[PDB]
Amino acid sequence: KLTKRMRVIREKVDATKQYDINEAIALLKELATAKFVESVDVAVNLGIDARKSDQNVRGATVLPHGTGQVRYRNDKNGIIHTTIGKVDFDADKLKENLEALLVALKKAKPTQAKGVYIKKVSISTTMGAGVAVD
RNA sequence: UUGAGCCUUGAUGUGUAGGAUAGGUGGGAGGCUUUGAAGUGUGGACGCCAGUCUGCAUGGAGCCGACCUUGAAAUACCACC
Repeated sequence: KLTKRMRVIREKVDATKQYDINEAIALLKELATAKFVESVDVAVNLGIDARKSDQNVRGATVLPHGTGQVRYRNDKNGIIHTTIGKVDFDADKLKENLEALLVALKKAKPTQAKGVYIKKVSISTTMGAGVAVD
């Protein structure tokens, strides 16, 4: 299945560990080893029911460092995806992007949402491995 | 032993347009390749038997992304599932 590069992408990052917000921003430099400039996509598994139309989260947040206001909306399962800019942006720069997104999701808390909201926040680059933040 | 929760990993998913036994969504267009390649001998899993996956290796270093038909993009690539 996997090959020379794709194995090392999962060997560098410990899958069975949820890193801190100060750790995932700098570790993603090892994953991006492409010719071009990649971008970081954020996967947030919202604790909402996608089969209920009254709990849909829809909105847009302003990225302090651009890519650059982005738009987002969850799928028919519960996980919402949006980018927070390029990978060549500094680690502290992506720190500002990620925290502004997390507050934005909490600024659109559904009224009928019963349960813990996020329970897992994960980010990944274009050639990135599974990296979750606290 | 035999069931279930669950970690890692790996496969699975053809109304119909159709080169795809392509679920939604999604970031980006290079990955791939001599940390030993396309095609094939032959064997296994799966199988709605349509066509994917895949052990060894002669061989021996090439394959392929937006492009095109689609409501959707190409497990070339990854992430959440």
